[PDB]
Amino acid sequence: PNYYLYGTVLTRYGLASLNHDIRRGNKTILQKGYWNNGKIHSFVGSSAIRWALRFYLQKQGYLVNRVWDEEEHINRLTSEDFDPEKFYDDDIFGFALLPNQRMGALGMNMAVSLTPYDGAVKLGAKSGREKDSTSLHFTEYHATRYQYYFGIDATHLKDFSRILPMIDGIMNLPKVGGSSNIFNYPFCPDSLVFQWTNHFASYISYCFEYCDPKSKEAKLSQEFIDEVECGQIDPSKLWIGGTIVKDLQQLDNFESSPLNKAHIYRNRNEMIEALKTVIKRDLGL
Amino acid sequence: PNYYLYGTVLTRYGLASLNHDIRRGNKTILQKGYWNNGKIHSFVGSSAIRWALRFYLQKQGYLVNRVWDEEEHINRLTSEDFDPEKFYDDDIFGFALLESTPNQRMGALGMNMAVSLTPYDGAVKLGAKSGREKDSTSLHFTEYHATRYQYYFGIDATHLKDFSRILPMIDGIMNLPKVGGSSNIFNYPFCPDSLVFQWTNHFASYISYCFEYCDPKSKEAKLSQEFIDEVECGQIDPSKLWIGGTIVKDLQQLDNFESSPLNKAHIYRNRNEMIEALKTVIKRDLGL
Amino acid sequence: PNYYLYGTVLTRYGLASLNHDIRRGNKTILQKGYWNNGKIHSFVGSSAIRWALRFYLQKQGYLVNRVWDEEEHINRLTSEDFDPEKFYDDDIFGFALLPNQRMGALGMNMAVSLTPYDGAVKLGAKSGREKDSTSLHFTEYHATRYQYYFGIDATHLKDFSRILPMIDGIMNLPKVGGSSNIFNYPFCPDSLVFQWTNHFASYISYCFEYCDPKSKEAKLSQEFIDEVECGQIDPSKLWIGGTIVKDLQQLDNFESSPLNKAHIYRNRNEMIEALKTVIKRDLGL
Amino acid sequence: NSEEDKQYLIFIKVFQQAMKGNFAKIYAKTEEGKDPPIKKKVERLRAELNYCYDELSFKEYLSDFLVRGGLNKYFNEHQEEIALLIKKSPWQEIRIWSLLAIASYKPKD
Amino acid sequence: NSEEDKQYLIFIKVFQQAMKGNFAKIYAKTEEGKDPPIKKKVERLRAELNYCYDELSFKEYLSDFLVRGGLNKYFNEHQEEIALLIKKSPWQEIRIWSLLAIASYKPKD
Amino acid sequence: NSEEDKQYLIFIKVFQQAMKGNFAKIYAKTEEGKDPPIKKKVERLRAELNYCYDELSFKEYLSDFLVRGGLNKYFNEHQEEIALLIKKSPWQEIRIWSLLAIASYKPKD
Repeated sequence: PNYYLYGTVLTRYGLASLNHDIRRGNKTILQKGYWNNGKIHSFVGSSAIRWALRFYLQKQGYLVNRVWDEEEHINRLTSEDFDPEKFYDDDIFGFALLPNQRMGALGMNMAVSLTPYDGAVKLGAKSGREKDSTSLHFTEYHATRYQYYFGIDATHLKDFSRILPMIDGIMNLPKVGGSSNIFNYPFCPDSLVFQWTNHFASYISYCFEYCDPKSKEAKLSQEFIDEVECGQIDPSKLWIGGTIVKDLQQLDNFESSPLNKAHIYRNRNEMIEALKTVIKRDLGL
Repeated sequence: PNYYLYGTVLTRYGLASLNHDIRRGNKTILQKGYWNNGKIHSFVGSSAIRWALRFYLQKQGYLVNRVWDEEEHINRLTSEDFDPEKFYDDDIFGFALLESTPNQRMGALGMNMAVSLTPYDGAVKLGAKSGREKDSTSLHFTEYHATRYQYYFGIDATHLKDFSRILPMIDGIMNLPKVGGSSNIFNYPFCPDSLVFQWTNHFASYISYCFEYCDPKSKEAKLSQEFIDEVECGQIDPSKLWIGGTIVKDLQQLDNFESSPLNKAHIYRNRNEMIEALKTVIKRDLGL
Repeated sequence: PNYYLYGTVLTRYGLASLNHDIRRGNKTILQKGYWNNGKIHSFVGSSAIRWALRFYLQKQGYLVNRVWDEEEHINRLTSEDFDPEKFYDDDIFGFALLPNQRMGALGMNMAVSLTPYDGAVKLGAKSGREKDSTSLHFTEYHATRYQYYFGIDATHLKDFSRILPMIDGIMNLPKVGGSSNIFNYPFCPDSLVFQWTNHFASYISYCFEYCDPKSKEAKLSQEFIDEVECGQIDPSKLWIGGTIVKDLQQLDNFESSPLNKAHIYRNRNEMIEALKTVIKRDLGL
Repeated sequence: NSEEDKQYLIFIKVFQQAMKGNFAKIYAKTEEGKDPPIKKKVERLRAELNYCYDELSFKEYLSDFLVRGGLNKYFNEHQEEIALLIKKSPWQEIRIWSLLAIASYKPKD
Repeated sequence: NSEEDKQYLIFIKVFQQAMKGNFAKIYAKTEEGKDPPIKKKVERLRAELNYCYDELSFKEYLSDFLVRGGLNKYFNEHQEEIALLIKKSPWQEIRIWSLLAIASYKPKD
Repeated sequence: NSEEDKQYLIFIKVFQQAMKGNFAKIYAKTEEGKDPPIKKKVERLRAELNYCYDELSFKEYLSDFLVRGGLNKYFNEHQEEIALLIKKSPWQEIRIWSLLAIASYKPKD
């Protein structure tokens, strides 16, 4: 049976300067665009998160075709002929020669800042004296939480057991490409909404929303909650974990709401263990 | 294994005009922006703290490629080719030789900008060149801020060329020199007074900014309720948590502290004892 | 070895109007702002204290570059080119021309009133008749004891022996502020907490606090005593003296406390002599 | 509409009336052929408003200012909600509203 | 045409009158043979305007500037409109309007 | 020429005069050396104009630059028209006009 794991995760609050766009003169332009309310929202490309997952696989065994040198800052291919049956990288992220080309078992969307970006510019100078063209520069940051939506087709995997390392890596994401030296932003999630269903219909994409401009309270939603109440998104297939649990359990009439009978764990590790148990049972691992 | 040392350090209360912005007019403004609840906090750049760490490494002997003159206010490179194997600063902070061994390195230290624990409301200090004669460079204003500062850092210990170089880095974080700013009139010691360190072997931290204020115009600092909930719920293994500083007294004064999982963490009121225990654990884990 | 002298200085109780804000209108606004526990405290700028120290150096016959005229009330430079080797003021306080710069060995923070500023405006009429702009006027004054924190990098001095005149000037500080004709406020210390150590870490900044928000009594903050007792702040490097000595000695279990091992002298002159002996021994003077 | 601005506006009006009463009292204070200043009175009011340092200052100040404003009809019909607006809201916002009222006071006289 | 555009234009007029008043005050302040400022006071006004973090501070400075300008008729006729416009609207937009008024105040003097 | 064309040309002249003022300020500040750079100033202006990402930031920068320019006689003669054009028009079109003015600029001989 076809099984898909859709999920929207919310990162912790902090200053993030990770997806510089093109650099415009003296400034490193944080990538941003219009979103939701017609306000400018900073973005983190999904390719950055895929690279982070690739690095997570490489750092802990998990034979991968692409090897990040981490010293020469180059990629080396163990086998020029991609073999999804052997390598986790080719199996999960796919490839393209330009053959087989795969299709990719993991689909991801660009991470979206939960808050509009006002100006958030940081000055930078190089010590003193003998000042040159590189002495003065500016860097754009952003003090919000980032939110991205992903979906992994478990059945499309060459090896079904490879879905567990993706869950572990998503919950233990390494440095997502960015100015880690100056703006160290952990991309591990503090709020999760996972759906382990068996049809290609997900209504949890970008569920988290708070607006409230400059703040970090990060309420879940009203449209997603209404979707849960109306009858679809059955709570048996819904997995909610993280700091959003504290806000969810403090809502009025929560005990009578259908959202109560969903798999809700305050501890992320416990919910991940339960979800992995369910996945292993369903996939015959 | 891949061992990472994450940590959030809280400074001491005091008038601070550490990191400034573009010259503007006669008034030197702080680096400030919206941080929480839509209020404007004052920031200290992480490049300032990195420069302070480099200066500490230079002062206490050691081999650093960049040598601060401290007399001509100039930077000299002992070797034009960066060698992370030999020099401490190249190994720790990395390098990037773009003008045209690898020419680039990611460094083992990752810092974030220091955020004032208290919102910045007013606090502009009048400054005069004095005398009876007046001129253009006579009446100036300098912004200050009476607050504690709090920053978050993370170390990829395995990424170090020499694994033993983490210990001088911890010592420098403890005995940090002056962070770039007007120390002549606003002397702000950046030595930590409360520590929340985590020596774990996975990338997740959850200890980014664990300190939050009470009575927003006060020097009192407490541990954020979100961090305490994270510790109690099961996440953040207490055996990997090192808490030290003046926050220890407030933590121990909490009700049901003994029954709380936070009691199982390594809690030392004296920062030196906590640092010694953490360094013992680090040396045991890294095979030093 | 890099040696640093850190110290927090508490002044005597009296009516003080030393540093004023922008002067226009009827009131001469005292330089005040927020401080601990969220109450308005009157401030004295560190630039005024540095000027007082330089004036002390001038009055004692030490060779300095900047000279206060005392008749024209202007600043005269003996040498247009700063020379830290020869001039005490250039060596100690540094200079900037705009080597033409020097960071200076003295770093001092702003002076903070121990007691919050409540009221106490003064009436400033000038005799009778001819009610011109020199007529009815208001002056703000504060009845409190000011406290400031300073730090000296002894090794940064061009001449190591110049630290002793700095200590003497801190002891016998000349007139600080402006309203000396009607508010004569001596800035000489009455309680001192000095630390002569070889570490960049200082835990003695603003160690004094009040027992009653409207009283002249002063007491070392419980945070400082806890810091000494826990193990931080080596007592052998701690120098405490002044009228706080009596209050420290009246404390219970003082003999068993680690604070007893610190150099505690009721007479400030004895403390200064002992500390200068230690400094001369350590710096090879 | 959205009665917060209604409270803001009648606060402005009551401030203008109170300041007018105070200028009348000053007119009573002066004597003989010296011209009673008018612009200098506004400057003095602005300087005194800027003299305050939060909470107690400027709150007792502006309450005393309104009290010395004299018989204020709109204040009489708007004692309670004006007092509530005074007790609530940040003091700097009240100062901003008072300064705007000063800047828009003149066409009464 | 349009109410918002008319309010914006006459607020520009209000700000220009305020700068006229402030510049006249500066002219009165200076004496002797020293050249009274013309352009550098405009640069000072620009520096003070850009020195503005968040809203409270900018609105405080704007109200202080308007009061220091003294007598002005455009704010006299329109109390409610400009009071609401200043109280409402993002402070950055009002700063943009103030700068636009600064760049076009000079035809008067 | 239509009225829109006239306002567009007046805006181009206003921006050119503002650039004249800014470049004169740079010349005065950087008299040292063989000659202050001119191409570098144009590249800086282009980079700063392209940095703007939304209407608010671009209009803030435009007002700041226009005021830094100086007298700007073409803005003296056309308060209402140019002010309404800046307030109303989409910021992308104003950026296009500003860059056209940059390209069609003649440095003073």
